[PDB]
Amino acid sequence: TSYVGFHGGLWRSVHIDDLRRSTIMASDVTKLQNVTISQLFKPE
Repeated sequence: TSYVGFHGGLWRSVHIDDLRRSTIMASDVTKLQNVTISQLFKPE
């Protein structure tokens, strides 16, 4: 909160929460919002 933000001019403000890609969690949080924890383990 103590960081000044949306500088204009020749700058664009985008927010990347983690720089490194994770091969563990899927990168779409809504798919995780559909299912519950028991439904993560459903086999083929």
